[PDB]
Amino acid sequence: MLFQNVSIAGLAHIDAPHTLTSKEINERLQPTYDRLGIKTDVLGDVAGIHARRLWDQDVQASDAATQAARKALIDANIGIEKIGLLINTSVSRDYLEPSTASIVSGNLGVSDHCMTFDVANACLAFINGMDIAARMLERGEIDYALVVDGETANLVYEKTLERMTSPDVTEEEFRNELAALTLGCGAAAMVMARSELVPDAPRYKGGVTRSATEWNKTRLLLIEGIKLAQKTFVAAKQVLGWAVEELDQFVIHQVSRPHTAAFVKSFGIDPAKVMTIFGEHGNIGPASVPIVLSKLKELGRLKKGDRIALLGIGSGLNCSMAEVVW
Amino acid sequence: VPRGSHMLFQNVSIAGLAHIDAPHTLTSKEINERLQPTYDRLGIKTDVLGDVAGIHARRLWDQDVQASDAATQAARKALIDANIGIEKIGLLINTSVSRDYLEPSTASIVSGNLGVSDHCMTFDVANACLAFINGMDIAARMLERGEIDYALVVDGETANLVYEKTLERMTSPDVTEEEFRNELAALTLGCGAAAMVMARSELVPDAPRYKGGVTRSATEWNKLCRGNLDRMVTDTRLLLIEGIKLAQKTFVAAKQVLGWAVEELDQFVIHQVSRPHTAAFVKSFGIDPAKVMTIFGEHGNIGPASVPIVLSKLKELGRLKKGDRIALLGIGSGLNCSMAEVVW
Repeated sequence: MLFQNVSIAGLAHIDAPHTLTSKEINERLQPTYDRLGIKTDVLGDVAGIHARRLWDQDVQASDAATQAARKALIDANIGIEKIGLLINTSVSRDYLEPSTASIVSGNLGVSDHCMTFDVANACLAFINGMDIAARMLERGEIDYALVVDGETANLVYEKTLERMTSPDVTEEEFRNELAALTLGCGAAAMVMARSELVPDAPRYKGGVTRSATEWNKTRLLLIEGIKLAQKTFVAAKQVLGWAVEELDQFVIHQVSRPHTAAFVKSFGIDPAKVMTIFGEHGNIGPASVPIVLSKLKELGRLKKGDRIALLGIGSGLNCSMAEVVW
Repeated sequence: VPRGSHMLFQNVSIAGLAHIDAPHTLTSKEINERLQPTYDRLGIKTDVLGDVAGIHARRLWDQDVQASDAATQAARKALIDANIGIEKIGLLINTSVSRDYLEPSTASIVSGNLGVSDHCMTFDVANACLAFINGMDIAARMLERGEIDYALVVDGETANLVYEKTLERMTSPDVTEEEFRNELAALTLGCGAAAMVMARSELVPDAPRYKGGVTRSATEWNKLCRGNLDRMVTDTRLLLIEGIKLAQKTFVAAKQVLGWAVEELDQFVIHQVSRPHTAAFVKSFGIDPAKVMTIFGEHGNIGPASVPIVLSKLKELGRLKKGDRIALLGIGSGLNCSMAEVVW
């Protein structure tokens, strides 16, 4: 039942150019801190986010996704004319209509045969996009697919910071405004291909999903997320043949340091097998997983035969887990 | 001579289908009364809604109805039509242009409302007016492989906000001719919802079969129609011209892979942008207008829900017979054109 002929031909990520440190955020919030007596560095000391990146002004999700896509095409050594499917998986989107994917595709110059659309599913959508493309590849509908994802948070910082520093601002809800201050900009793209076209490329096996949509209505997210992941890992054991000790890397979405630690603790996972970029980049939504995988690749951390788990707990709640064999 | 499948879907069926008509009628007559001072200032003497676009009314929800609410209503009805419980659903895809939130997915909200099981996979697909077909295709690939038994594809569209804000903008004493023309097509949209239960054919032997189909694109035209929650700007002239061109390419592909010849199809379920756009389309391809049901005159353009709403209305009217070959066709902002077949 697992995918037999689906590979990863190319992968890339883009780090956004402007740094906004939590120290800087705090300095701006200090007056509002002194009111309401906050006296605690939630971002730096609790969430463990010390910085995030922002794009230049007027960079759209499509722009960021396009930048990542160009780099992933180079990584795959293929021209855009080969791409038969382009899926955009980002939370950030240019418009409701048309798809952000169509705009990225127009920027790249895809052929008139190229099928495009957006998939949206909180921080899990890139994994969903990979599965969707894998099924088309497997059936022989296309030879190469792009899965792209650009996230923008400039506007959310501008508005939230502006809001939080107003004289009328009250606390109880304000504490929830801090959550948006864990988001970061970044982009990633992956070229997937039929395996007979790219021997020796990493193989995508597919995965499993379990949901708890009864919770679609942060402290709560943590516990219920781990409960859900436990269900999903049980499923993974059966369809993927997973055993924690047998996996070489866990590439996981990152909400915060506490959430990641609780996860590692719960599954008895070796923390050395869990790369994290949240400290410097914050939460890049559904782009997080492929950005981390790309960083692992560029750092030479991945060796032929490594078993790599891709996973996340997303708003929904949903939990998806998938395997790549490098 | 042994031949392949052309990669069309095998053993994928439509177990159930439903639509919801939104409750409140807004007539083009009332809209024109509101716009009359602006028409007069701009020298507009023709009824550009009723006579040119060909829309006489559209339906709206209440202000507090979200896309997920409308989608949920359609889904409950589709389950009844398929005579199955929500526990049988292994995939739920939401395909609407309208969206509750950036996150989580509208699909997750509908799923929570319906009470899907913990095995249910859910996500949104967005692709302007073609997304319902994309969702059917995505579900079909899983059903054909036997990964799931049943899937829901759901779509609720809410145009209340775009009507409210567009009418305000278009009645400004200062609105320009250019912006009035830019936003006019928003007054051809309508509210409504649809849902479809798809299934492995072995579970529903007598149900209609879904074959899938073909897509062609012209993404250099991605700027032609841009829409958000409260505004849609549309180059109607170029949509028509470039749309027809794209559809001609797609029809060539349809002939190749679906073996289509227009006279051999029994029904064409065509997404509608406007009466003249549809007339040009039908004329361009020599389609028999009697094989084209339209609801645009009284419901307007319901985006990606349009095709399944019209299919549901056809089923309910008793217009569809066993063996009927039904073409599902649309040109969506992108630009994209998709053509697919259902055998009743």
